[PDB]
Amino acid sequence: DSCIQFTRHASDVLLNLNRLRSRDILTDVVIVVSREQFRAHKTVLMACSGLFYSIFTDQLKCNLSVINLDPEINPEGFCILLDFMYTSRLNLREGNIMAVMATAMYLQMEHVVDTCRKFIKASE
Amino acid sequence: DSCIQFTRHASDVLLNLNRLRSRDILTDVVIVVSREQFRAHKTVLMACSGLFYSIFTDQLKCNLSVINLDPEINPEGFCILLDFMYTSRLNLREGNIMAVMATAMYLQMEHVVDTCRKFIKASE
Amino acid sequence: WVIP
Amino acid sequence: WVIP
Ligand SMILES: O=C1Cc2cc(Nc3ncnc(Cl)c3Cl)ccc2N1
Ligand SMILES: O=C1Cc2cc(Nc3ncnc(Cl)c3Cl)ccc2N1
Ligand SMILES: [Cl-]
Ligand SMILES: [Cl-]
Repeated sequence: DSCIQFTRHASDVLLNLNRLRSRDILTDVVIVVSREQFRAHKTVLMACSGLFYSIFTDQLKCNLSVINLDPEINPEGFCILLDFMYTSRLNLREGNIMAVMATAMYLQMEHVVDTCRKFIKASE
Repeated sequence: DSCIQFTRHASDVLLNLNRLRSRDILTDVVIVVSREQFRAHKTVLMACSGLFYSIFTDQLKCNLSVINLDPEINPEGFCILLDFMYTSRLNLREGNIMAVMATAMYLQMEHVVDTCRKFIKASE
Repeated sequence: WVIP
Repeated sequence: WVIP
């Protein structure tokens, strides 16, 4: 086509989706990770995670308002990944890298899994 | 903070939101523009438009499944702007620029209004 | 704005 | 990935 493109548009959209999440606006699901609860937008979770994409395209699970993750999932690792989904920024630290990588593998977030593998390999 | 950032994350999220729109997955509103109907995600519309942001933060309008736009709004101009919201690409042409600019002013999409003004000024 |  |  002969379209023009606004370079900052995708980043501006994601910033506004994170503002809606922070104010709990039009969030339609709560993700339960052991004792912890995280409110989010189903569409953003699907857009970021192969696991959520599979869950919310399922004809019965698409209608659930609560999703319980596997008990082995660490709430902090989930929180870090949820923040990444809505911002593009990953808070990866020596103290959380193992939990973040395991959560990213479970959530099927291949680019996160890739950077965790590389950061671990460099420390070996 | 000490975060790392994935450069293509925002663009990848927007691409997946457009894929969900094309397959009509988790769309929660229909925008009526005279005889034409457009299905979309309320969160994406709010993230792109000052008008939709105001509409869907309203305590009664947030729950509507159908929104009717002003009869002066051109369906093609709306279609072009909806495509822009989900892709960052604007199909701006001599034959549609006036309808696109008027629709962008109504929808409160200031960056689109700005490029339309500049493209019109250059042709004068 | 750019030519993509 | 980059340092933002
Ligand atoms: O590593 C990742 C990140 C990811 C996201 C999604 N999401 C979607 N993919 C295709 N079309 C659609 Cl419509 C969506 Cl929402 C699926 C798989 C994976 N894997
Ligand atoms: O030209 C534009 C594009 C636009 C988008 C929005 N959206 C939001 N703004 C602030 N926080 C939130 Cl939560 C959203 Cl969704 C509001 C005004 C405008 N004007
Ligand atoms: Cl990822
Ligand atoms: Cl805009």
